[PDB]
Amino acid sequence: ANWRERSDLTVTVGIGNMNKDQQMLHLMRIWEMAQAVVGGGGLGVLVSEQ
Amino acid sequence: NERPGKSGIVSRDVQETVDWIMPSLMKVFTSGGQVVKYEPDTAEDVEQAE
Amino acid sequence: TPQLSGEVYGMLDRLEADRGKRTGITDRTRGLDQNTLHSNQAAMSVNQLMT
Repeated sequence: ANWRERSDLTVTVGIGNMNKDQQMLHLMRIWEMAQAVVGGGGLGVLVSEQ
Repeated sequence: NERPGKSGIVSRDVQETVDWIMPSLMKVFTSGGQVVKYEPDTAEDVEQAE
Repeated sequence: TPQLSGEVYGMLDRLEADRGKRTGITDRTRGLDQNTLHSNQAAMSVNQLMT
């Protein structure tokens, strides 16, 4: 279906999860948050292996 | 502003510019496949968007 | 002889930076550390500032 609608907002400083922001944000903040969740935050209730 | 018997040096003010848009934006454009994201429907996303 | 302007010597730095700016902006177009240390956190400032 033509759908008449298309978006390209995931490329740049827009929504755009660009490599620099993804690298820094993930590898620092989400790493710390995941270690905190695993350690004393919970394994079977919070963000789990799945 | 160039005449024989004197300096006729012209700066490459925009040569460097175009040689800066080439690599950075060429590589950001050719960064995996994040160029497109249809913002898919909730009912079906794998069959039509990705 | 007539006195030079006290910054012609530093004018080479700008042209050096420029023709590095063309393709080889890296300092000396080479990498060397003798006393400074590189710290690995996540691909060590990932992939050396993304190549």
